[PDB]
Amino acid sequence: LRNRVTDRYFRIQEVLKHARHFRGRKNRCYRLAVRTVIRAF
Amino acid sequence: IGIRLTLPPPKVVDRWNEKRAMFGVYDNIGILGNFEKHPKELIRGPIWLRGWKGNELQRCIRKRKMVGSRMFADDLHNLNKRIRYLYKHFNRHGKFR
Amino acid sequence: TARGTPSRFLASVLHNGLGRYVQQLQRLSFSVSRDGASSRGAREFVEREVIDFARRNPGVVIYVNSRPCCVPRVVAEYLNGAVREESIHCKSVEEISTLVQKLADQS
Amino acid sequence: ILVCPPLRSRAYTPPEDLQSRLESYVKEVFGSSLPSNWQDISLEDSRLKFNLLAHLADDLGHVVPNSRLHQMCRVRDVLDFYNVPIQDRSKFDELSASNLPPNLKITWSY
Amino acid sequence: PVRRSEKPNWDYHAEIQAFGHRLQENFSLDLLKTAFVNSCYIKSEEAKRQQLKSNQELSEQGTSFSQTCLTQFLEDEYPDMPTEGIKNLVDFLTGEEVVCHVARNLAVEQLTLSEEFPVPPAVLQQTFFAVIGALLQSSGPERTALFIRDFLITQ
Amino acid sequence: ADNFTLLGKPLLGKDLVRVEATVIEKTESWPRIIMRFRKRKNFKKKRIVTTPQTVLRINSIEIAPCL
Repeated sequence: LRNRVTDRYFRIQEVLKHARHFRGRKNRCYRLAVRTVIRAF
Repeated sequence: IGIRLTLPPPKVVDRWNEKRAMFGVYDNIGILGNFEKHPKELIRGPIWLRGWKGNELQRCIRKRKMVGSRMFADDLHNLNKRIRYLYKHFNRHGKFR
Repeated sequence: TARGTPSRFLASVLHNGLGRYVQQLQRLSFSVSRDGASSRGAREFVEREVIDFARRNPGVVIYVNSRPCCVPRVVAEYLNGAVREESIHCKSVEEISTLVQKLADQS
Repeated sequence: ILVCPPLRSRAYTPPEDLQSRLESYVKEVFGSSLPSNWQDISLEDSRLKFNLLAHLADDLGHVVPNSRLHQMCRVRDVLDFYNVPIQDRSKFDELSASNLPPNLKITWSY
Repeated sequence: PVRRSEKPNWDYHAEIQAFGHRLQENFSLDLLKTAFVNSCYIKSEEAKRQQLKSNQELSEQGTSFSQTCLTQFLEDEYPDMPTEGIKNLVDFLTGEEVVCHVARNLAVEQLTLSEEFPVPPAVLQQTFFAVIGALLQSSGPERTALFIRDFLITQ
Repeated sequence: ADNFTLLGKPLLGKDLVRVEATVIEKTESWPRIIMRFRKRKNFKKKRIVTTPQTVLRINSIEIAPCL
């Protein structure tokens, strides 16, 4: 299993720090959050 | 959480081993030794890959042709199946014709 | 996004420019490495441009620390207690000069 | 057992009477009968070139490198090379010896 | 919170020179050092040596010039305010909050030699007025009056 | 000012009024998001800008008798 991804936490943290002040599961679940940060921008 | 909570053990590397200090030596043996010797036969490895590159299908055909006789039964069956599949894919599938 | 970020009003530090202008940059700390290919441009900046900058800004103290590091950095400390750390990793001398003059012009 | 003499520095100031020591040295190697333009005597003879450059290196403590041995075609080029000054100093010392303003401080953590 | 002296990148003489140069005043170096060193620092270092000149003259000179100078500016700009109000406006400008705010944003606190961090407000006020007295001794009444005008009328 | 004002047509005289300002800051704005998105077409673009900015302090406004 060579060449695995190791900074996926930091990518998710970028999207979630833009999603932090939301309401519901969209401030912490990456899928629902990334579908809303796009609309915010 | 797929990330380490502690630092990994330090990977110390010695740049001056036997192998690292003497990598590449004798690689000009043909052009510096009256062409008695070839780098292709300096290469050490499997007997069916010494001075020969090939793609995957050609590698499988060469392996079956060269060491297929002294090969294990299920390994030979797997190699025959792989050759059949690679023939079908390379000759029948793809974007460019 | 404005709604997810802090905000403030337009202001000066101590009514700056009324009686006199005081440069709000106080200190510049340059962490540079001797053998870093990342620190090559910072090394050229220390060789050529930091002396002229220090002469042009006598109110700013410039410390240069040559120590083994992978990412060369600059810390700008401002009179109201402000700290701004920037990476000068793999930047050329003109980009580093632009960044340092930007830090001098900032409050 | 053989003792190592200590490592020499590369700092070289050209001596003031470099012309006269070169006159002397070219008189012992190339002979007494000078061409009037002693600048343009060739160094195509490798034995005479070795004698001159070895005498100059042994006396002055500075040797021409192998990257410049082919460039030293004439004693004028040799004089130019020995007139060029080179300096050996750590560059922390160079930056300190440069006239630092009193608000610029350099630390050397090496 | 740890003072900028114990924070790593620091040199006191360079900070003093840059303080004078960024304030654009031709300070005397020894006068500024005596204006920054306090008596509590002397007592603490005496105890530490068990295990020189204070601010007081410079502080009183700077305080007295600050009172007289600010009173003169206020009663020249506003001749119709009486003595109680002029005095109280001078007390507001030389008060604890204004002087400590000005000293903190002019980095007097970083250069102040004291015993406790953060610097107590009375200590900071005394050090600021000692800086004023050092400027009065170094440059002259008109220049330090311009300094007072700037850094207190702006408040 | 109080009790009177002057109106230019469209600009007042330089002998009549001066404004004096002081460049006191040269900074940059907070990062601005420029984001494009069109649905069902895989259209998604993101850009960050920092516009330069200059803070001026208006020191004095002076008028002269020229009317």
